[PDB]
Amino acid sequence: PPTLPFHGESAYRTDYVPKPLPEVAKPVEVKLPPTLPFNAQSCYRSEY
Amino acid sequence: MREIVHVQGGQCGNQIGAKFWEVISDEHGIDPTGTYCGDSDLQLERINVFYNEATGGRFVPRAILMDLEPGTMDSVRAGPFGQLFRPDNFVFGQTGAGNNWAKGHYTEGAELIDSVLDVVRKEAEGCDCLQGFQITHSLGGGTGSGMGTLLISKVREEYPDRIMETFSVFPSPKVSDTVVEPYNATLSVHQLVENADEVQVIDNEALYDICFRTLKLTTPTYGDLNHLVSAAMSGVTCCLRFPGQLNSDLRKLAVNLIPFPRLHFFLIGFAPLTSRGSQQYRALSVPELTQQMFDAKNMMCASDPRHGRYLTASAMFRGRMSTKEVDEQMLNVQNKNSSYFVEWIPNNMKSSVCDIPPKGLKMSVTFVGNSTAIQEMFKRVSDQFTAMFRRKAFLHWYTGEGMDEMEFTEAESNMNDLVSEYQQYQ
Ligand SMILES: Nc1nc2c(ncn2[C@@H]2O[C@H](COP(=O)(O)OP(=O)(O)O)[C@@H](O)[C@H]2O)c(=O)[nH]1
Repeated sequence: PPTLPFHGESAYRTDYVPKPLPEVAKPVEVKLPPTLPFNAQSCYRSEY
Repeated sequence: MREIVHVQGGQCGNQIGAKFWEVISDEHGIDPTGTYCGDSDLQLERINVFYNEATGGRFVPRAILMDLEPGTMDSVRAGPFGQLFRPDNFVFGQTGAGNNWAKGHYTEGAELIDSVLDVVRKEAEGCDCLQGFQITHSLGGGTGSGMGTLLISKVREEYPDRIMETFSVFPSPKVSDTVVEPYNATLSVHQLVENADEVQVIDNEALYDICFRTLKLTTPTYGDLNHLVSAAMSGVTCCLRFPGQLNSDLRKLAVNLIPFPRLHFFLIGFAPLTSRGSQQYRALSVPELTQQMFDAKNMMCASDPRHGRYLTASAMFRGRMSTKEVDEQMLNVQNKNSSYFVEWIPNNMKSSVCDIPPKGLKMSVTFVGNSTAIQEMFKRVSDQFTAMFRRKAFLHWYTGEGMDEMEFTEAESNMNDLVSEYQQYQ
């Protein structure tokens, strides 16, 4: 009599295979608005 | 001279005060580093009202940031203009007061608050006088209102003459998250009325109404909302900070707005405000400023003043301007609009003039107003409170740590008689 080969994979090893890791290196670069020049005078200095 | 100690409580208070220290620093010419970057004595001479000095410059804010969850203060630190605060001016806290007034006021807050008044005390008698305390916090939240309003009573009993000026975000009922907003707000207003001097009701919902209708912001984020409030927060402390023809401190505001001992819930509106492409079209004269700050769309509190009167109002102007163009506008709103202004008080408005405008804008207005229309949400949060409290809503997480049921009925009773006190003058 012959001997059939064994085809068998358990479900944990079929669908929990080591997956490729996601590719994450994305910083959120934020600018800074430049500070406006200070246009403001005192009234005492403005007329006196 | 004069000194302000700024304490921020909770996630809302820390994120709304961080933008405040961004807009004050822009006004005083201070980098995220903390060095001056201009040539202006006026921009630097009244700096002790919000900044201390440490050896080689390094103008550190007088900020007492404090929270029971280490999630939002670190976000302030990592952001720009966030290294200005001292590492020991950060009262941390593990676990957390998860949306419970009691977890900030009876347990989990009483242990931390000993260290909080230490940091307050070093930044209180570190100078010569003290005008008062600026306290940004949140009524609609646990760690914000719990140790927030507790601190209000602690620094009142330690300094019972300083101005207790508090910016609070009241929970507006219509479109807002977290379900325990009625229980936090009603319990916190009770502590807020005999312990605070100038409570400024600044709702998130009405700030959204400013963003959608006035500014027409397509996607108003939470930084957009805090930018508006930080602008009003700079406009009220202007005369402690900059010269002017007619000056007005915070103690000016409390005397000339509060007729009777409680009566201290004001409405703010700040207005060089303009649409998206409307900077090329708006004028910036006083009459359009006055016509804008009295518009009900320009309230930070959705407590519509046409559904009420103006008990006493105030407008602290800023920028270069003439005194009569202030005066005739402050008189024309009284003569033309007479129904929404109370009669037993004459001349129901003060005005002040800062000669230093905000950065870029030639002229600006802030409008703090003691109006007898704030009781609309003193009824709104009370109806939300009693609808829950009748058939025994979320209370086992408010009882097992120490409060009894009588504190809830007394908190609603003080809410109710303050509603009746505002309805007295109507
Ligand atoms: N103005 C402002 N309001 C906020 C901010 N974050 C949350 N809120 C509001 O506050 C409510 C939640 O408060 P919460 O953060 O839980 O307070 P806390 O956790 O006790 O400090 C929500 O309804 C929000 O609308 C903020 O950064 N700025």
